[PDB]
Amino acid sequence: MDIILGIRVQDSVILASSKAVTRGISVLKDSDDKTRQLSPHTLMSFAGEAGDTVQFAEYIQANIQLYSIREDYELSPQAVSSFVRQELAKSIRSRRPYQVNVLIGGYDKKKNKPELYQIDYLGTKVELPYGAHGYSGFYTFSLLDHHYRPDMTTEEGLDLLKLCVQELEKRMPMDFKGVIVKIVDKDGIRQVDDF
Amino acid sequence: MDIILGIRVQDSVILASSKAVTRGISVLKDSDDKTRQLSPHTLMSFAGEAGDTVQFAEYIQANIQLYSIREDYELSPQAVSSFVRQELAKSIRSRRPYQVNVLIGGYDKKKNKPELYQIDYLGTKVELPYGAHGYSGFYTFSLLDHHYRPDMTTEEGLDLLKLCVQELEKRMPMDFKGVIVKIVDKDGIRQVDDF
Amino acid sequence: SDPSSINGGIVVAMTGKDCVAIACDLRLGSQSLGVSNKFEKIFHYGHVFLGITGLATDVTTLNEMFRYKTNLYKLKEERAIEPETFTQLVSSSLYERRFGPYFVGPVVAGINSKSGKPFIAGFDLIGCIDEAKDFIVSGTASDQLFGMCESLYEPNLEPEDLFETISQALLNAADRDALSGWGAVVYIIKKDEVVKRYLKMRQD
Amino acid sequence: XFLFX
Amino acid sequence: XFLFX
Amino acid sequence: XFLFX
Amino acid sequence: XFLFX
Amino acid sequence: TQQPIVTGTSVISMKYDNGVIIAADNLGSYGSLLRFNGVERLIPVGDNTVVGISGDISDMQHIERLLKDLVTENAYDNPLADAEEALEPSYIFEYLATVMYQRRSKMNPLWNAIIVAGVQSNGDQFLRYVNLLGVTYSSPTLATGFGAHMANPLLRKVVDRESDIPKTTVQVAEEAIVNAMRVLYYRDARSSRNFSLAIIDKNTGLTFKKNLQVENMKWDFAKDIKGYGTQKI
Amino acid sequence: GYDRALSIFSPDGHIFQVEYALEAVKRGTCAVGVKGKNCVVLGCERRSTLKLQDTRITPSKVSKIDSHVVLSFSGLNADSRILIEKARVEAQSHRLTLEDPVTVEYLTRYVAGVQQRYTQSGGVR
Amino acid sequence: TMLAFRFQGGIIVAVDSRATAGNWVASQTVKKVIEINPFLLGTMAGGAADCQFWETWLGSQCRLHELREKERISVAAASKILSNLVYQYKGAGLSMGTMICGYTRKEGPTIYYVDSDGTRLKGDIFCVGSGQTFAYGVLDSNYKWDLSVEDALYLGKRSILAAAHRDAYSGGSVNLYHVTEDGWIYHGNHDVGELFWKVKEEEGSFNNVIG
Amino acid sequence: TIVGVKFNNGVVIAADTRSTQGPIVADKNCAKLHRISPKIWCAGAGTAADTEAVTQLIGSNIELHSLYTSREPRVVSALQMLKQHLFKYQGHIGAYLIVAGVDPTGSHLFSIHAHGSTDVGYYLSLGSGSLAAMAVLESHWKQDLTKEEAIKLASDAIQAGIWNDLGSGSNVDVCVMEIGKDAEYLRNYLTPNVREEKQKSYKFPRGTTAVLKESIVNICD
Amino acid sequence: SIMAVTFKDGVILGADSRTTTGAYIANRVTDKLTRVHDKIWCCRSGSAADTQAIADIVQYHLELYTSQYGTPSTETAASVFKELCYENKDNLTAGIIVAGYDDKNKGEVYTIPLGGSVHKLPYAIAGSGSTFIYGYCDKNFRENMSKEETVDFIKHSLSQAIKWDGSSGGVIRMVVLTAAGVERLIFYPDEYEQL
Amino acid sequence: SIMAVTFKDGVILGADSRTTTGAYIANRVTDKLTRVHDKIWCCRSGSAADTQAIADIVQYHLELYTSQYGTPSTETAASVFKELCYENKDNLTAGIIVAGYDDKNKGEVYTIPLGGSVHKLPYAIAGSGSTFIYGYCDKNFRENMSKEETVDFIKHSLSQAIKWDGSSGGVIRMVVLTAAGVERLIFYPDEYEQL
Amino acid sequence: QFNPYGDNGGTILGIAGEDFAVLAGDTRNITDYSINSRYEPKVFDCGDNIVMSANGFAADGDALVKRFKNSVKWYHFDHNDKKLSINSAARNIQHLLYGKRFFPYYVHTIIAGLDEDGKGAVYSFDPVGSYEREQCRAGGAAASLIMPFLDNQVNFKNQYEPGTNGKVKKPLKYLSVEEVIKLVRDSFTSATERHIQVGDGLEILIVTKDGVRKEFYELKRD
Ligand SMILES: [Cl-]
Ligand SMILES: [Cl-]
Ligand SMILES: [Mg+2]
Ligand SMILES: [Mg+2]
Ligand SMILES: [Mg+2]
Ligand SMILES: [Mg+2]
Repeated sequence: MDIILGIRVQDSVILASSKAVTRGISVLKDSDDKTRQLSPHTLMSFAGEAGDTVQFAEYIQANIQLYSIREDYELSPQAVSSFVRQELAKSIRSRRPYQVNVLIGGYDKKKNKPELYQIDYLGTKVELPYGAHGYSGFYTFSLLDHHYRPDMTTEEGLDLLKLCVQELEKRMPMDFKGVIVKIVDKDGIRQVDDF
Repeated sequence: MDIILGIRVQDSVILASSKAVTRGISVLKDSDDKTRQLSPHTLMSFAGEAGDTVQFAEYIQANIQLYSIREDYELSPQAVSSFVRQELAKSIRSRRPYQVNVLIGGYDKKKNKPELYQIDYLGTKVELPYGAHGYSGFYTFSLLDHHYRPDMTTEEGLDLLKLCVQELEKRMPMDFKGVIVKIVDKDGIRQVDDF
Repeated sequence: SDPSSINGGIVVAMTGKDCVAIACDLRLGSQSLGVSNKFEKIFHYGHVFLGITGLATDVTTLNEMFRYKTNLYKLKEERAIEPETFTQLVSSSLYERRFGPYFVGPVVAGINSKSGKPFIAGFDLIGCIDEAKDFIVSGTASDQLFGMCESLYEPNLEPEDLFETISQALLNAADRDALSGWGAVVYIIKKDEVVKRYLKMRQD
Repeated sequence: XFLFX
Repeated sequence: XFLFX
Repeated sequence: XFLFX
Repeated sequence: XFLFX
Repeated sequence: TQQPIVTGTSVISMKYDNGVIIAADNLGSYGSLLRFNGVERLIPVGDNTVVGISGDISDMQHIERLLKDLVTENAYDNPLADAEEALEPSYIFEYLATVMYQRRSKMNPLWNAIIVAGVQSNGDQFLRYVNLLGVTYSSPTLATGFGAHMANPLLRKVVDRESDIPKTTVQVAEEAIVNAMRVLYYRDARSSRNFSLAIIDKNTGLTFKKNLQVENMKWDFAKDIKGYGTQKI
Repeated sequence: GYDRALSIFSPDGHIFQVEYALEAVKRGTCAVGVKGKNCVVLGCERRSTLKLQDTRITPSKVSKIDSHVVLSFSGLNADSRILIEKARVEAQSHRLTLEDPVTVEYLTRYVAGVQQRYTQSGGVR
Repeated sequence: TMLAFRFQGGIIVAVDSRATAGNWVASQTVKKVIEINPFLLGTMAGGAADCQFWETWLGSQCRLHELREKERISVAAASKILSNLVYQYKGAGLSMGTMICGYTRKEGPTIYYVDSDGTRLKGDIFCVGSGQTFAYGVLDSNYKWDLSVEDALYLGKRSILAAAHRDAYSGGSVNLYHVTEDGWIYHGNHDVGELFWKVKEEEGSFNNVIG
Repeated sequence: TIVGVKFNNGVVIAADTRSTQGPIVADKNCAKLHRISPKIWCAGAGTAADTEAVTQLIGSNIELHSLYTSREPRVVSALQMLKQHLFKYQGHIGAYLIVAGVDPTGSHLFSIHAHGSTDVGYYLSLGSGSLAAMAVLESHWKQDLTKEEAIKLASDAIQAGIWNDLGSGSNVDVCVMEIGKDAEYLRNYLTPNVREEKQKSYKFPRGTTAVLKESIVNICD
Repeated sequence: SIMAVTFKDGVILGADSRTTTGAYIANRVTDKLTRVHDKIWCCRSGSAADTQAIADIVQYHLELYTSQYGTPSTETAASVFKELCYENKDNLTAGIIVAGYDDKNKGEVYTIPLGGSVHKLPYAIAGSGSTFIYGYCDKNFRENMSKEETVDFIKHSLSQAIKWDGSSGGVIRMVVLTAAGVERLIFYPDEYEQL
Repeated sequence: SIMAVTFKDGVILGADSRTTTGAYIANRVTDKLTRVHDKIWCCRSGSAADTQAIADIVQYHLELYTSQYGTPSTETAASVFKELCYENKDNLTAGIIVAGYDDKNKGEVYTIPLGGSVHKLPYAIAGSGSTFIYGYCDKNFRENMSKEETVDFIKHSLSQAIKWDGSSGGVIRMVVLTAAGVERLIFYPDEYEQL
Repeated sequence: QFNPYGDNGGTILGIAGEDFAVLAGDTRNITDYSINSRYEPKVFDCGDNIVMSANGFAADGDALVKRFKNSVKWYHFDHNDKKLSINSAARNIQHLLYGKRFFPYYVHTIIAGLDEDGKGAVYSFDPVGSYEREQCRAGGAAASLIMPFLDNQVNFKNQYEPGTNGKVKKPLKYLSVEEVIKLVRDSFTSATERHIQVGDGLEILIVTKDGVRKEFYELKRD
């Protein structure tokens, strides 16, 4: 767990998440998917404490899937982000808090708009045009401040994302073994296989 | 400073040293030469505490070069390694010790033999067929135990070294931005430009 | 690791002649890193306004909590809560968490719909009420705001004049604090009209 | 912070 | 602190 | 305090 | 410890 | 780095129209133990200065020796040692202030709070404080330890600012000091009833009063106080 | 420490110890320096009253201070070794701090500075 | 935040002007570029006093060099005087980041990074300070060797602006310098108060901010 | 600075009006005199939220007790309920109170500390300025004070705190609880710290502040 | 400085009147002699809060005891004190002397130190100032003293305790427990200081 | 437990004989009364090592004083003790009572606590066991006592100090300093315990 | 353990005009919650038309001022009674402060006077010698209260020209000595109200080509 990025463009949300899983002085895995589909049009990437990350992601996934079956209806990204924030807001004052930071990329089918939410382990929610967790932000935010435009296409968003990964691969101390990229739009969630 | 390797083969000593210089969450440089020529047939690679490494290397370089001028004669790799060890052995009980680990690769012109010395910051000297400092050893020693033969050529030594760098690039957490490779033989010291 | 100065931010509230003003910066950061420049810290429950500074998770949580409580209040009482009453509800709710408190510096501002009297109040994180005629300050630049308000403020300002005073108090205080700024919002509140203005300030 | 004559 | 012959 | 970009 | 009326 | 062992408590002082008054109790405390009862903490230097010292008594005795030596050294090759080139309160203070700050700067302080009270050659009242940190300040009223908390408030009711000094007589000023010493005996747990008081007047010179006692104390009301709340008997 | 001022002025304004040091140089074997268009040549005399010498090991008259600078001398052989040693140390010290070998002028100025220091230091000739 | 990068047309040097005492913004008008001589610049990051004191001291040592050697000091020799000085004080708690930027005949345009833990690196690009990562993000993604003097000056300015915005401990104004074979040239003090909005409007960037 | 002084036919309590937030004055005119019951009042020092919360809680329970028993509440009841509450929390509720009042038993004056210890006296002082106040009380107090003498002594004791203690300042609040009479709460009894006229008006020319957006906010349903 | 002394006609409790916060005297007229029953009193030393809370609970227990089983013994009172002090030893700082008059058992004194142990004695001394009068009290105490002799013994003893202990001072309160009833005595500085 | 008492004919020093390492008695027959000059003695309390080292140096100083300037005053002896104790206060644990007989000044007693302050007194008590006899000694001490009265005063006082202090015990040693000369006295448990 | 530092509170304020400069400071000296003095000056005439204040730990402040005054005296002796320029004084004080880099003077130093062109100058120092010339600087306990007010009223920060759509800034101009003393008095009355360590008295030292004038004003004593 280290690098998770998110870019909201005109008609989609793009999440990029590092593939490296490192324990001590060994990269145990270089093909790790640090994301769970919460619903057909909502995707959550995650990063933080080992074990906590997946345990939290799957717990949220189960709760949203339960809601979907009960109401035969998909919760809005805004609704899911608010649910996730409250779970983390409860967690931080628990005996052992979830040390997990998440990005929630969703496409609201009622509004026909992409939505990106950045939530830290304290339960600090913000809606953003672009978001990052950990040391990634210290490079990508300034870069996106410069190159990002609100009316960009998915393809322009992927080129803008390539520019972020290149910068991180140049200046980041740790080898994060590239990123898995996923797009969330009106047609649901799909993975870019060649990045 | 992180990765310094050394392999003594039939007719040469090969030193490989990482090019990355990292401070905090920034790779400041990716083309750093972590070595000093002590004499025409003696090369010292170094790794450890920032500032201490170069200050120590250049101090040793100056002392060996002074000896060369005074006696119009090149000190043996064994003699240089013993001098370096004593300097570190003094250092460790100083007010502020040099936190520097070194490999000394030399070609003894009198014996017509390559010699590799591994010296840690405590002044712990060993002559080895292959050596490493820091976390590098935890991968390369077992690898070289398997693949290393004493009668190998310089070319076989470089292929054996490529096998070490590949393993480190696969399993090491940090991005060390490849290695500068240098060969020490009867004809002196030269750098491999394409590695 | 000081909860009250991780995210940063400021709120200031002033009284005028038959009006109140409440202003806040828009910055949300993680220490040195600025993250959001749209993070508003002022909420309203009917005609009662609440500004909250401190830990952003607790700002969001308390907003959702007071919306919850004021909605039930209104259903049972069949009328909107008044600033004097809301102030007591905030104090009650904060002191309920006396030995595990919300890391916040809330500020109530509004006009009593019955008496027409302008009202402002401030709180510490465990619910102590700080009632004031003149002004209330809160956040990482509270020292700066205290200095600006105490010198710039004068009683019985007209809404248009009060706007200039509170805006200049916030802006100049935010510019001397690293963790405050990145935009600002000012609410001018009259008996039966409320104007909201986004200020232009330096984005560093 | 807290308020404290 | 407390009060304490 | 002393001053420290 | 040492020796110490 | 020190820790004070045998300690002296409050030293209190104030200016009046013609001079200065300074007082300090005769106790050398050993923590909670009131071990020594015959300790003089007011040390006259010539006939125009009194140095009142609180804090560590071993360091106080050291300062006594320095001041005693200062008088000897000033007399050397000085025909006007008892006239124009006699030691002034300002000279004695600045010397101590130099030493106190030098010792704190070597992380080996003299664990004391000192008040130099006296009258200059031109008749001007001198009253200035210095402590183990080398911190110096002057005021119409000065006090150390508990004196700062309890005496100053009472003495400032008499001389609240500079303009009140000419209006304050030696009778009124002494009365305020003696009253302050009684209050400190009521409320300071490391104070004694026995104390010394010194007056340096520009006309009548140095008057050093020993073996004074706190008197006219109010204790009678104690008999009426029963239990800590409910208890009637 | 031995403090005596050995190098001092005489009535006529001479420092005899410095002038007597020149007599020691005048006694020494001849040394010549000639610089051409693209080279310098240092020629040195070796007195032929010494046969059965071992020319392999006998200290050479011309000494390398660095790879690019050489020093020959006339006068006391033992004295020359101390100047050469100091010059060689300064040559390595210059490379270490300036990251550039000494200029010939700089190395000369240093050696000349050492010689001068011994003309107004106590306890030394 | 301070950067210095080498390119076709010499060296660009850009610094912010903010001074902090924790979260207290102490100054917005601090000079973080020291003019050692007409061909040498020094950038200042870390302890204000440590940087300011030892870089004015460095200027004195560089002056003494050209008096003794009748020749301007090399960038290498100047940087190494400062690195050898701070190395003597290693562990004492000095806080200094500096880039010694200048031109000489033998070296050409040269940049040396020197910090208080004794590190001395020659390099083409450096970003130093609390906001170095924000500057790197913009500089690296737009940097080419074949930049024009006009585009290089802007990128340096834009990179500081990027860090001034995101980094809480950077801002005030941008100080620009251009180092050529003819020496250093000052390219003005640019207040972020006006520069941010001017850049936002003209460039169309900073869409995260409420326009 | 808070004080309590007993007199002939009752008891008087007084307090300053400064509220601090470190070295900063948060409230220049805060009310430290609290009503537990009509004729039982409480001066509070220490943690501001704790003094208000503990005084309101016991005041609530005293009212319910007074209704239950059909009797006017007693000071010892407020004293006992406060000290048992504070003791249970082992000093973590930082309330230092001077409890005074009149009841069918007579006039009473007590102090309570955060750890739950109570003291009885004719004159008491608590807070950062208690030593400045106690110096005045020890100097000027006597047996058989009148109402007007007790108010003077109490306000003088608070003034000592206001001037000499940095923790205390601004105004003097007083509450007089006399037997057979209604308790009179004298809010801002003395105001000896009025802000002098400012040298200049900092009223800005309208349009001085740069604005990006305007919008009407909907407060109505 | 507190003490309780048995004599011919019953028992006398004695105490100083000083309460301290560090070196500040919070109360100079404190009453440390407190009634838990008609003719069972205690001397309180240590925490003012702890000793008050304990005495209040004991008074409650003995009032409830009296309602059911009639007048409790002094031993019974000491047992209730012990039970509270022993079972809550980790959270209490209370040095209590229990003294009472029975018609059968006459004057009895029980001391309860910090641990919560019970010690029945002819006389007891406790508090910080007791240390200074162990020598004096041991040499001067006699069994079956008269009322006037016991009052002089306590007065002289506490006089010395007050003189040497900074933590002790003010007035000397005394409570006389006999068949006659309960008598309160007080002695002011001007009397006891010059003994 | 140590004390020195001036009387009509001169001064008497008194001490117990107990040396402890924690609760173990390393020496039960210690001599804490030590000669620094013919008729200037000291009582030693605190560190056995520190007090011995000090007394040895003082004895050296007064021997060298006597060789040059003749017999030193008791005040002079106390000054030398003070100088050592004051100047080395950070490294010493020494509570010393200096007692001597002049023909002019008669019996004099100087006490030097931990700080290195000097206090001239009619009598002095010091050591752990002194705390228990402050009350007793203050009440029973008279000026110009006889030899037999002073011996009884010291005997009774140290008897109580020993009885209550676990750190004090063994025999009671005494040294009598008069114009007549120097007399050593000893008193065994069987005598002093049953006083 | 012995702590060699203390906080004596107080606050100081330096403003530079066209042909003058003021250095103001409250006269209150404190330790913890106690007042030591209501009138203890900490703004000094050091000679050569330089006024100096070293606010924070009084002992270190007095030592520094004492050493600088001595530095001015020896500057005259060693350089033929030459006048010490404010810029030369500032650099000298940097070396005084940095000389104790590893055991600092716990003070915020401000000096005021005239530059060599006769124009008002204010220099401000951190505890270890970093200095900067400014039009405006507040130092000490209430610096955080006063400084943003000075930014607004002296340098006209965040103030735009009415009706210019926040495009034209309020133009910078020098203030009259009368207008500057108004800002100083209002700064100190505001700081006195909201800071417990500030009050008692205000002492202003005004520096013109004619010399050094003093003005004293009462502050609230609570
Ligand atoms: Cl009690
Ligand atoms: Cl021994
Ligand atoms: Mg800001
Ligand atoms: Mg910023
Ligand atoms: Mg006492
Ligand atoms: Mg004030």
